[PDB]
Amino acid sequence: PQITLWQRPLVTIKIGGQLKEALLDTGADDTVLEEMSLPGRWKPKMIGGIGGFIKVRQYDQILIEICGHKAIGTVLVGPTPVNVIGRNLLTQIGCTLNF
Amino acid sequence: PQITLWQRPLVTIKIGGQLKEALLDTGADDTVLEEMSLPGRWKPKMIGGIGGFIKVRQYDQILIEICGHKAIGTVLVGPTPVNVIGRNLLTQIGCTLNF
Ligand SMILES: NCCOC(=O)Cc1cccc2ccccc12
Ligand SMILES: NCCOC(=O)Cc1cccc2ccccc12
Ligand SMILES: NCCOC(=O)Cc1cccc2ccccc12
Ligand SMILES: NCCOC(=O)Cc1cccc2ccccc12
Repeated sequence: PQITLWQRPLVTIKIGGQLKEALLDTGADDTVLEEMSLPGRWKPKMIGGIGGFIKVRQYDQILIEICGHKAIGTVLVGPTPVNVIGRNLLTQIGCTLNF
Repeated sequence: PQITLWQRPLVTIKIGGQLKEALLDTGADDTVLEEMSLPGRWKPKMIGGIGGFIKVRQYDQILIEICGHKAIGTVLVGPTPVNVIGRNLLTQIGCTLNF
């Protein structure tokens, strides 16, 4: 797709057998989502840094589907106030900024 | 240009007769930059909301040049820890997300 930015670029994502909504956020390095169960061995990760950090669970090699494009990569899971698709998974689906 | 997202999409911007570096941040609604002098009548604006707010000066109809594309729009100026080009000015230069 080609997505304009008049409004927030919210998309529905397929992940862990469930549907969530997430923001395509080029300003985010990583992908962070609300609590859910995913497969694999996870380890804690401290994220943020500007004003403090929050702890999330890092799950690697997770499969996601965005707008019907599949990708594999790291998903951070925990109390995020905002579900974001970050650059790590944007690259995987071949998403670029164009003007 | 077409910008991939392996790395942070930092660009040099021309604004207020000066050069700054800013991040193209589709996750940001507004454009927020470090202290500088701009023309016009400004009014204070509280931004953020998640954990608190910071106060910035809102300058409207400011001219900016990004990667050699010019645009006019609102620039928020103040103590931001991160210079970001938000969706308000991304739309102006015709920037889209593509995959
Ligand atoms: N556009 C990059 C900034 O966008 C984010 O950083 C998303 C996000 C991810 C994890 C925690 C957060 C907490 C507060 C506010 C945004 C947060
Ligand atoms: N007064 C505490 C507010 O401080 C924070 O909220 C830090 C923080 C922690 C995790 C993720 C973030 C994302 C964006 C911006 C700040 C973030
Ligand atoms: N990707 C959207 C989240 O990106 C931002 O929100 C940029 C930004 C703008 C103003 C103040 C901030 C304070 C802390 C952390 C990021 C901030
Ligand atoms: N403990 C205070 C940390 O709380 C904040 O830092 C709130 C805040 C204010 C302005 C801009 C933001 C942008 C992203 C994330 C939080 C932001």
